[PDB]
Amino acid sequence: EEIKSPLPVFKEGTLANGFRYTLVQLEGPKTRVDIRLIVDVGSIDEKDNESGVAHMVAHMVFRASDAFPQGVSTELHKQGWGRGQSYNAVTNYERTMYMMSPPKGNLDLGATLQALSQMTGHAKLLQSDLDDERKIILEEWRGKLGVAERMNQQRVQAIRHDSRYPSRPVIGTEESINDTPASVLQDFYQRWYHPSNMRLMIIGDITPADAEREIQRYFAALPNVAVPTRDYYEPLLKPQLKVARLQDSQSGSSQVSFVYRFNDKDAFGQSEYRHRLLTQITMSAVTRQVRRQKAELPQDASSLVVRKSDIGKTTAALGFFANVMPGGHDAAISAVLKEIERFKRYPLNEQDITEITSDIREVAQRMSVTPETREFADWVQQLTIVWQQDRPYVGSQQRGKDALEALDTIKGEDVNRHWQRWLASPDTLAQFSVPGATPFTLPKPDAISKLQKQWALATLAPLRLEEKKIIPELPSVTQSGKRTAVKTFAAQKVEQWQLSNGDRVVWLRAPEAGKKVYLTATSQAGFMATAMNPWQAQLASQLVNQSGPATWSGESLSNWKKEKTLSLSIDQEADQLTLSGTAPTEQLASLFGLYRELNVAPGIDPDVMKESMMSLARQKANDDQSVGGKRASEMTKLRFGEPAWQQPEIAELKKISAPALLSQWHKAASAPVTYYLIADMPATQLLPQVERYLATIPRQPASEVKQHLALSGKREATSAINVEPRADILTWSFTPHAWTPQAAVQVSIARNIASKYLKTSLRDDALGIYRMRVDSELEDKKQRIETEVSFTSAPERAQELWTLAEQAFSELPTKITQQDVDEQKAQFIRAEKGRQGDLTTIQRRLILSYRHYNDPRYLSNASKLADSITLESVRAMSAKLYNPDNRVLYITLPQE
Amino acid sequence: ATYKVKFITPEGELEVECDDDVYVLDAAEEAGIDLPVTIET
Amino acid sequence: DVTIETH
Ligand SMILES: [Zn+2]
Repeated sequence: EEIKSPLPVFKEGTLANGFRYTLVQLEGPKTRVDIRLIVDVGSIDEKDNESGVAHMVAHMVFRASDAFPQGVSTELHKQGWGRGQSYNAVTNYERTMYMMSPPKGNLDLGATLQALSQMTGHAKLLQSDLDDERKIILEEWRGKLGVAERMNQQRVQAIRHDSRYPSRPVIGTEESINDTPASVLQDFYQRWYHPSNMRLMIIGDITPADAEREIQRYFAALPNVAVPTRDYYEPLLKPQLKVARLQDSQSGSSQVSFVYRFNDKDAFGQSEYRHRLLTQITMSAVTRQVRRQKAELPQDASSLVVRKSDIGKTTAALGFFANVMPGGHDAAISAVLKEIERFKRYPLNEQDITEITSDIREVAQRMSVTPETREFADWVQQLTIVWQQDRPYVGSQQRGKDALEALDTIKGEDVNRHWQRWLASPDTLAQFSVPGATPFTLPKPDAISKLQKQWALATLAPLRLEEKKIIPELPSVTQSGKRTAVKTFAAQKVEQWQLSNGDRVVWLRAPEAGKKVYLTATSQAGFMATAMNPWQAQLASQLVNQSGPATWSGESLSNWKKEKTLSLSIDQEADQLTLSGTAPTEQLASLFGLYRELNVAPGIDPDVMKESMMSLARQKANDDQSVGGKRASEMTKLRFGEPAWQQPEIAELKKISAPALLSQWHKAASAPVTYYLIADMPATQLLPQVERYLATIPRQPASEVKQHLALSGKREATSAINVEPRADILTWSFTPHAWTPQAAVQVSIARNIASKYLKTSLRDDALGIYRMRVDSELEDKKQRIETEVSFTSAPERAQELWTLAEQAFSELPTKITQQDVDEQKAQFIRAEKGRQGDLTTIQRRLILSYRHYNDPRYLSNASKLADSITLESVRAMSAKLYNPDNRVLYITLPQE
Repeated sequence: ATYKVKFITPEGELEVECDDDVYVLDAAEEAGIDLPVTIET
Repeated sequence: DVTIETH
């Protein structure tokens, strides 16, 4: 919507059979319409023999119907609708929502209502259609497998314990998807899909009179049948201290939490709007304070946060969560409990409450006098949120007044009282995630309450106060170095400058830079450099990157960059160090100045370091026993023999100090740098800033870091270790080959042709291929064609896949046709011209040029690249993509 | 093939490494980041 | 969650 439309007119209605509808006429944009229907049934309503059936019905109502034996979605496809973009369904615990955006907007309204009434009142739910649809539902079930989903179920089981939700995931079970008969879906549909259990909303360019005549036409005849009464949406709250582990052997989660559960909709005889306003004020106040409380946490805990979430229609959960140093879960839960007790002892900061409520009053004041206007998609979002809750929309103008009124009856003592109610909830829960094989015994409730009593009896210091904001400033730099030499590449608009400290500038005066400067600073200081310690170097690089200069902080660094619209980022790879940044040209001194400070005055923010150590430790604990850690180790032994480096043991990790890490960083920062600078400005503007900030950094010659090169030969392994029901097939092949721009393009062209041929050659659905990837490139640093073919597939015929792809490769060089190359050449030509004037391409080719030629020639003559694409050259290169003498095969199968 | 993903949350910027054949949230969970290219939510 | 958006 380009012209925002004002607050719409709402018309509500109810047919005789109980069907409810909401008509929302916007004055624009012309023809746009959005149509949605909710059936108040979700997975929570399934019986024990109905697992996944709410969601299966949401699929099946698009198949055969009374009016459409070939399927509702079939009919829609024939009239130009696309799945997802034009029609969609979403099922959750409580409700099923059908959404329609007809291609012709409001002209298609009647066809949309005929389709929706067919879906909700006349679905056949045929066994034949279900047996066809099971393919799609099984595929969604497979894609919802993995560690994130498994941990989400761990969390639901704990935080919603004693409710219907843990046993009712929306997707259901593999057995139910495979085995549930259409008859069960029909009974579920006939139980819940009734007009008094359904509601419709139409938003946009409509005539409310016409629309509701269309609604009567398609929905009035549905028989009025009641659905069962339901009062099972909440966990059964009771006074308790429940203790749970959140556990998955592939999860790096290392975390403790303490949670209160309570009825969040009880407003205690007061305005319910005012109650939700007290909740917002309380959460903002607590969020401010609990961040300050980070200074009380011992080394085993970090990042104490408070979160509030809905866990039923009326129940909420208020949780305190903190990351844990693996092995330190006992000390961490005690620290969480101490901080909770401190919140029971002391009132919330009165200045915060004043500031928070004043901020809300300002917004509410502005809302109350501003006519509400929105774009179409925003109206749909705002209206759908309230309609899904089955509540009327209240406009932002009215809500602004409502807030001002409620704010007048809110004092600090109301906030404190609201907060203490949550902390007094008798239904409580302690949760532990402990990664990998870390020794752990689930504490008994008595052990947790023993800590609560300890802190209840202890003397606790007041809540921490807000600390003064650090306002960072770059130092004055008055030492200047000198440029000692200039080499000119006028044809490429490049100058190369030698500086007195040994650095060099490769400056490209590209008009495509506009009013910005682009910096890429490279040196040979990868973390495999011989003077360094690989894991410590990588940790130091990341900590300096996030912390900024010694006298700053992670957060003052982020604020300072934002203010100057400036970026600068450290990336230390195995073989090189790259600092990359952009600034406006008027910020050039601030970009070079920050760059210099990272080199000579690196910082380590203690909060950032503590968090980074937690992250490394929990991943180490997981990787030591996970599937992913096992695969990485076996792939390493197959391709390289031994790892180049490894993360430390956790006990060594815990000993790391800031001076040790800064020592590593200074080893990287001493390597001489080439500054690739893209800036459309005169040298007279650039050179003084170069000489002041970049020529003055101490350097010492560094050696080149040897590349990490996969070993030659044929090796294979098969590991039955997967925890999902899938096979992963990986093959690597390489051929040494000198890098030229022409050869790289030819490799790329043959790759595209090979991918399509290998995919066509493995088209058979009987093979069970879920995903398939063919990668190949002439890697320019290693100067080898590196080819990688990847499979994910059902386990049954995984052993055959690489064999079929191996045969495809041997056929490829005689199956490539003149038309294939002609298509690819024309497609390359079109891409190459879209890369003209592209700054990302220009910067990459400049840097590649210096790597191979030590000059910028690659910025010129790109129009001749396509000429190296011929039928002969592509076929001769397709024959090098796969080299049978250098082949490593790794097959991962499900565990026995 | 190594990549880096970033997530903007009401908690802060969270950065995660992610291979080609891994879903965004599986990588976060493997890394031990509690959530529910730089995306948004 | 948030009843009056501040950010
Ligand atoms: Zn589905």
